[PDB]
Amino acid sequence: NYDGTTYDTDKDVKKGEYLFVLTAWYDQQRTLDSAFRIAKA
Amino acid sequence: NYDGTTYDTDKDVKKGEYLFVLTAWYDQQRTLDSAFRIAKA
Amino acid sequence: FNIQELPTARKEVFKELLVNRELPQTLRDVITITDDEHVESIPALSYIKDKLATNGIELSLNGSSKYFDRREGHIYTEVADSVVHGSDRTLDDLLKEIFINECVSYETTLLLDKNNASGLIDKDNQDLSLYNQGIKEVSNTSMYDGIKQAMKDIPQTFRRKVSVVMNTEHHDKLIKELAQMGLGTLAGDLTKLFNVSHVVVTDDAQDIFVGDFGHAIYAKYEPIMYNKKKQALKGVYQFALNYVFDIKIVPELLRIVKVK
Amino acid sequence: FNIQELPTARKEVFKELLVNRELPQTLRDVITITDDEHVESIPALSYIKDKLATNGIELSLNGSSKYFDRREGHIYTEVADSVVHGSDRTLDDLLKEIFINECVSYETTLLLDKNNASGLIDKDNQDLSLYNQGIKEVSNTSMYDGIKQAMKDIPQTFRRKVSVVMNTEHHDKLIKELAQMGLGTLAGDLTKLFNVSHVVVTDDAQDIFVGDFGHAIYAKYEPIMYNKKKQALKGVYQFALNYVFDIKIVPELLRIVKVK
Repeated sequence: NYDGTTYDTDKDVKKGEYLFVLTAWYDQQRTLDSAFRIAKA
Repeated sequence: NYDGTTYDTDKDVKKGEYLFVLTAWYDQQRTLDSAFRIAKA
Repeated sequence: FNIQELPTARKEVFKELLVNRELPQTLRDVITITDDEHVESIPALSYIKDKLATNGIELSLNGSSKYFDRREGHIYTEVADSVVHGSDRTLDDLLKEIFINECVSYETTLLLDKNNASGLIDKDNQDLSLYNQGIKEVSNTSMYDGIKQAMKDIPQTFRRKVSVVMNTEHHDKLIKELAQMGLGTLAGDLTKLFNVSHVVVTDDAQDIFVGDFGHAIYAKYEPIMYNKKKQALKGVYQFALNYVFDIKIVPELLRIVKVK
Repeated sequence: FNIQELPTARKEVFKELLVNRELPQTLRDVITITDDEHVESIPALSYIKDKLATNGIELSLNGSSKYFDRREGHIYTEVADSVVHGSDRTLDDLLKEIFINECVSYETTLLLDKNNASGLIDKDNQDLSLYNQGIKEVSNTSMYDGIKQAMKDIPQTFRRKVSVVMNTEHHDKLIKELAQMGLGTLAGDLTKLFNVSHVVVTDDAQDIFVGDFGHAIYAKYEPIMYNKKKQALKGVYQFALNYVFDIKIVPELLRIVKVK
């Protein structure tokens, strides 16, 4: 799930750069644990 | 008294905070200091 | 898209700003500069080397690939507070007092300093020390007699245009050595004493130089951007300029001096 | 209500009146001044301290709360008689001869005098003596050698702009010390002898000063009122002006000298 995003711009005068940042929030999860198993030697 | 005010917004991008800041100027003085007293025991 | 170019009509304000001769004590009095984008190599090189070739001397490629390269320059300041910006005139004259002083001083560090190809000067700006460039020395006990020997090993074609640089600690000297041998009145008129043009004296220089600095130390500056920003916590702005520069040397016309 | 404001169009006559450089022998030749109401603090302070911070030195707040304060100034005269006022031109030139002389002289007393933070100078105007400000001393037997030591402990960034002040009793000296060591011809051209700009000589000063007075001794004046009155018993008027002034110091750039 990606719930929302926000994008904005500015300058960093000391180094000259522009930043062009992006921030957002998300979650991921396994509905059940008997669904996803692991192998191993 | 208060001379005059200054108000401006600001955004720090790297952290996400919005900043609202105020600055003005002032002074306060008493006309005569003999008119006032302190009680004590 | 958001970014806006600096208006060209505002640029030429800064072109004459970067290059300026108004200050008293700098090599900018004597060296060649410009602001033209098109020029790619020292313009006069051809007329030089053939005239040198008339003599036994001719050029060793001490500078590789004569075509220039683009080296960066950067400025930064912080105005004290908007009260300075609340007015107009004192602001505008304050900035020009700064840049000229900073730009002029910065090229001067790269050339004359004893930093000698390390330390404070960035390693990106590290070849261009004249000590590091490979000039031959002259030596003599008497400094007066010393530099006659060095003005005169110059090719006689370009001897007519030559200029000497000197430290004040050296300036106090020769007027003493003269007085003992006389010519005190002549002293204080160095240009007459040694036929030269544009004698210079400063303090950042550590050792004496001679040579036609008009043709040797060609350079050029070119601006890029001028930025401006408010900072709200403090009352300050953040002004700054960044540009590009580059410079060249012809050490054969120059000679260093070193007295004992 | 009766009171009438001074017309603004008449004020700027007095703004250029308070500040004037036309006179021969004053520190007004070298120091910074202005007449702008808006400015609240030394304009260049930011560019200074960071450059000083390049060196190990940096500022101690010898002046508290950089924002200016309003100190008062007052003038008073009595014209001899209306016969002077019966005419026009000789009147007008007489006044300007007075004020400039009085205003200029008064700030000069506060700075240089041996009154040293007491006595004739009001206790309200009692910090601003340079002796009272806390500058460090330099000492040497030879005054010629003495001040080389003091020009040279200055930060090399602002060494290019420096100016020396001197008393005539000191002026007669060094030309004697030179003659014994030679350079008599050079003597009489002090600016050449010590690389400096704007050397000054007066008589009110008691001891030798060195430092970049262009950036250190910023000041400002502002007029308030000009009054006029008839006095009928005598034939006299009562002219007077009162204004406001204030001033600042940066002692790190300055150095006092004291020879033995």
